[PDB]
Amino acid sequence: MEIVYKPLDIRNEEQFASIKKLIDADLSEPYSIYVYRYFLNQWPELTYIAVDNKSGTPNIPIGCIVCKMDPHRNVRLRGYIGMLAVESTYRGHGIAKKLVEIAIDKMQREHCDEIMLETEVENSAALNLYEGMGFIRMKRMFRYYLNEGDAFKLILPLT
Amino acid sequence: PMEVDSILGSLSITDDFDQLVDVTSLFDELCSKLKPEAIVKDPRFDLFEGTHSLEVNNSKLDSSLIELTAEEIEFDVNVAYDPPLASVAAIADRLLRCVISWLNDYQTLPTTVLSCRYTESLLSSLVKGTGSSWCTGNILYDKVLGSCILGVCYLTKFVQKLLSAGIVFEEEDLNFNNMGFNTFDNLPGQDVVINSLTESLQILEAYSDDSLHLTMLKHILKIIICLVHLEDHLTDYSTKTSHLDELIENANSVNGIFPQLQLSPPKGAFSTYIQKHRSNQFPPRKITKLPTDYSGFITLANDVKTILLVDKAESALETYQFAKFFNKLEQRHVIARILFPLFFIRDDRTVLGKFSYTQFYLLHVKEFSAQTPSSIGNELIQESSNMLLEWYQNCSQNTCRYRQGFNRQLILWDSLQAQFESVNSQVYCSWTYFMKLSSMIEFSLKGFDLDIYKPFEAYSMFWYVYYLSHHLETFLKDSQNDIESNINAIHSMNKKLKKLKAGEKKDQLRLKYRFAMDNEMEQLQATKQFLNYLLKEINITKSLCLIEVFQFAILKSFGLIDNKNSTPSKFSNERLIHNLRFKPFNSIGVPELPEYEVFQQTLKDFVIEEKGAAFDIKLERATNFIETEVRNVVSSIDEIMQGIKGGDNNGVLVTGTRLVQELSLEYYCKLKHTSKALSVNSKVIVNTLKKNIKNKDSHEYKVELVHTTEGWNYFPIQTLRIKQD
Amino acid sequence: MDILKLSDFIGNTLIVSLTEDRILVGSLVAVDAQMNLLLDHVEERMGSSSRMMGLVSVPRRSVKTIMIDKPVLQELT
Ligand SMILES: CC(C)(COP(=O)(O)OP(=O)(O)OC[C@H]1O[C@@H](n2cnc3c(N)ncnc32)[C@H](O)[C@@H]1OP(=O)(O)O)[C@@H](O)C(=O)NCCC(=O)NCCS
Ligand SMILES: [Cl-]
Ligand SMILES: [Cl-]
Ligand SMILES: [Cl-]
Ligand SMILES: [Cl-]
Ligand SMILES: [Cl-]
Ligand SMILES: [Cl-]
Ligand SMILES: [Cl-]
Ligand SMILES: [Cl-]
Repeated sequence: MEIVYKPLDIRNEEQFASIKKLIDADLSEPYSIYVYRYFLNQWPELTYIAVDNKSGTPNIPIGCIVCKMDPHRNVRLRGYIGMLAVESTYRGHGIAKKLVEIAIDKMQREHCDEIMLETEVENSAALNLYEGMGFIRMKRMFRYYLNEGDAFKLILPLT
Repeated sequence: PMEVDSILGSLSITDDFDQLVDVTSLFDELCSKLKPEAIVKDPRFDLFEGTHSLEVNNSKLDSSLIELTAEEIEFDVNVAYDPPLASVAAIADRLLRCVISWLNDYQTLPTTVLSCRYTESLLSSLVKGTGSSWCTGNILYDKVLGSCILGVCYLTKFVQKLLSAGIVFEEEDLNFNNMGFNTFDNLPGQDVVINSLTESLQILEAYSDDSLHLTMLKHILKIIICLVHLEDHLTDYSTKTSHLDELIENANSVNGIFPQLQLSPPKGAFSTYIQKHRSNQFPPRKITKLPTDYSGFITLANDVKTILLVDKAESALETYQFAKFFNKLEQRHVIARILFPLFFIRDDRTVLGKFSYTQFYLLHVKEFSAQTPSSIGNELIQESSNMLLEWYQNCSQNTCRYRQGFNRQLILWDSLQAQFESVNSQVYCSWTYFMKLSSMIEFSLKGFDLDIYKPFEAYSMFWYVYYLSHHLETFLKDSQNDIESNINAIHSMNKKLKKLKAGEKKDQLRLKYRFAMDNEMEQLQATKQFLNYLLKEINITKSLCLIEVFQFAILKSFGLIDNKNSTPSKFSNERLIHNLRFKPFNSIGVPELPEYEVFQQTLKDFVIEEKGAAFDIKLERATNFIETEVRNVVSSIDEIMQGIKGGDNNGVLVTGTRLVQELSLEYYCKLKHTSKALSVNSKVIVNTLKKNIKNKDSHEYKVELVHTTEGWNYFPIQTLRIKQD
Repeated sequence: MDILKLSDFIGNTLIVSLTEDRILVGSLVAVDAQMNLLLDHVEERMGSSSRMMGLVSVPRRSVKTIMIDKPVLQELT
């Protein structure tokens, strides 16, 4: 295993489709193409993929993260993590942690004041990853994910 | 398709268009020139709007690809399936359990009530105008079942009116995706609906043969009649409990009937058909498993019955405590939660039909301060009255929104208090302060119930609430001292009278004294005994927070926890994380949010940095305080519970819990359990860690905020647990 | 004289037939480089039946054909 992390190439249609395939598998209710278009075409520099260079398919992405950033209120830039997926065979190797680190590092260099995400209250794996990075729970949303349960809103202050 | 109208309709699909030109080839050529990153769109348009779009030829996002069985595809409402009685009852039973799944289990309207083909059929004829929509020639399907569908359809329309009031948040507390159904005034009135159900009852009673299925269908019909009567509590503000009691009895009767018989509705009677063919802007959604019994109707009836009790209130404190406890122990049914503010704040702009908004507000100030304030239509009083009503409505929100509602309140109470202060209106300024500081405390402790705070943040939050509780206790202490001075002033008049002899000056002193006793003394005594209860309540809160703080300091003294994130991270710092947590209280002037350095220094005073024998002596003082203070807390809770059981006329405590007596007792019982568990847990921690130091190969522990099953989880137990792998 | 552009088509009702015998009529909200379409106020027509589906995205493979009424087409020019 020789995992390589790289930014999204918007000109690569095949890279675009592999990301959508990878993210849609884990979602109970998938995203349309224009959900993906909204993130990747407007913020191409905030999407990252992870590839296994020593695998049989080196160019295929086995993990990915999708982000955006927009002014919040009027005076602060809020980074947002909308999508995070790691292939089932590659779980438990620190790939997701590295993808979150490289994305947050990019948004910090783009002068984001804070990072925001939502996740399930029952997603222990996601809570451990984020809270161990400094995220804290700022809100609980009632049945945000319907029958999957409530959500936590996590914020990591950078400034 | 093999059907006739489908074949002929294909010819007329493009008839509405005079002329059509194929543009496929042009679109591709133009798209080829475009760059991969490019998107052609309206400049005004925001691509975020496209994130809620459907996608054709995607099973999970395309409603047209829903797979249906032949029974689902070809189900006909006009066919009377066999056996009719067994099938009509099964249909009616499933519809009622669909209602429970809708309202009690928060399932969508399309997959519950709208999944029934008869409801879809009945609603469609009402939209056009105006007798059941379908005719089978059988009396059970056409009259009995037709009445059932009308009853449920009348119910959903009433639910729609409740949601229109904006009391709760749609698609969170209650889903109303009615797939574009507007019945205007075509749906009949309440009298017609009950008569239709009553006529069907008389039909059922006429039947000579007695079957288990018939008995259930008789009860099913009576249940629907009760649900149709739910609107009486708003149209007439009725407090009568007859139809609610009948709903409970009928639900219990059916629950015992369930195991004895078997119900199988006609295949295709309930399906995802309406999602596939009716106008639908949403993705397909599977039908969720329905409740097995009718216990959900029992919960609905009891929750609504609790709502109606507030009409019996005779004081501001009785309404206040009703709002504090009626939805506190567990979340009430959404219908009851919507019903309460609509029942509490009525159509004639009155509260409970007794007082106006400003009269209701001045009642709270009078009971808290024991003062009649000598303009009318004052803007500050008007604003404060609206703020108080919003406070009551927030109590009816779900367990998450309840905490969120205080965010808005804390900054508005603060601004209100500063505006009273600038005009030197100190009585209203004082009552505003009590509400704000109480809300700050309630907002903070509620975060533990929602598991918002991580274990390392437990010291910051618990010590902050301790700090807030200390200022609230100081303020309430001064308030009671001022009340005592006024009481003693009246008492001293009586002393002065005894020393006097008959004269004109004694006449005047007796006149002043009798006025005070007749108009002031009784309220002063009640406020004194009320403030006595508040002081005991707030000292319990203060003691519990302090106990938690000591528990945290003991864990940190053993090296098991820190007041910051243990995991090192490059991106943020601990001061930024601390300020984010306390950001809601940053703009409140009094009491000022302590600076970050005060939080750190206070912890250092609590933490035992000593080692060896010195450590053991300091640790023993901390554990002895936890055990000692828990017992004092238990004694204080016991005195409060005795006061609740005895009533407000015993002369020592005034709790105003007459309407929520059982619930307030149940709450303090849960609080007493948490208190005992805090003491028991402290002993376990100390016994465990002393043994652990001795062992070089000690276990690696983590601290978790554990909820006590029968306790009150504003104060979770800081529990050790072995970290595994 | 003036070449037609995709910008001119934005905001104009289109008639889009899918691979199956269903027709989508909706206002063109956006189009991307791979001819993925986003349509608003979409009416789905299948044989006799008609229904509304709101905001729908139509991928390239799923598009059988795209047609516009001639009157509107001559205005855009
Ligand atoms: C969460 C997810 C991305 C992790 O995949 P991964 O590549 O194996 O993640 P990592 O190996 O980098 O995990 C690093 C840290 O995250 C936590 N973590 C990962 N798996 C965990 C698990 N079963 N249980 C608890 N914590 C876990 C741990 O803190 C872990 O550190 P540790 O070694 O001390 O236990 C994966 O489950 C996934 O694909 N989720 C998709 C849906 C989702 O959760 N989205 C997040 C909302 S934006
Ligand atoms: Cl690839
Ligand atoms: Cl069925
Ligand atoms: Cl009060
Ligand atoms: Cl009182
Ligand atoms: Cl005033
Ligand atoms: Cl007296
Ligand atoms: Cl008493
Ligand atoms: Cl022990």
